[PDB]
Amino acid sequence: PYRVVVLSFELLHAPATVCGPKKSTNLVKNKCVNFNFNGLKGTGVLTES
Amino acid sequence: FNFSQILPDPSKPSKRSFIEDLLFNKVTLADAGFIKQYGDCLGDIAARD
Ligand SMILES: *[C@@H]1O[C@H](CO)[C@@H](O[C@@H]2O[C@H](CO)[C@@H](O)[C@H](O)[C@H]2NC(C)=O)[C@H](O)[C@H]1NC(C)=O
Repeated sequence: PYRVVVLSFELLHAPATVCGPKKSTNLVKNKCVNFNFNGLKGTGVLTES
Repeated sequence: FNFSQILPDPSKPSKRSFIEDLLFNKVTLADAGFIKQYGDCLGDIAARD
């Protein structure tokens, strides 16, 4: 006998349920960098506010 | 003929006379703005103007 599991996720994305943002990275300051803090696209320099 | 008001004043930073000082403080809406060594608004703790 073998132990088998079925992973069945449906489609069409209207009940957006599980997802994953993941890949949380480090931070830099006083540098010309691209930032993606929450999915926002942009570039520039980061400092303390 | 009195001339205190319009003659330049040695007893003042910059030799700006009384009346022109009065005008300069009456306008007070240019707020310089001619990049009086600008490029210092990197960290905008305030509302960035
Ligand atoms: C020209 O007019 C000015 C107007 O202010 C005179 O300045 C006054 O001078 C007296 C002299 O003691 C002071 O007590 C006043 O306080 C001054 N006025 C102000 C507003 O501070 C000035 O003296 C006049 N010129 C001459 C030669 O008298």
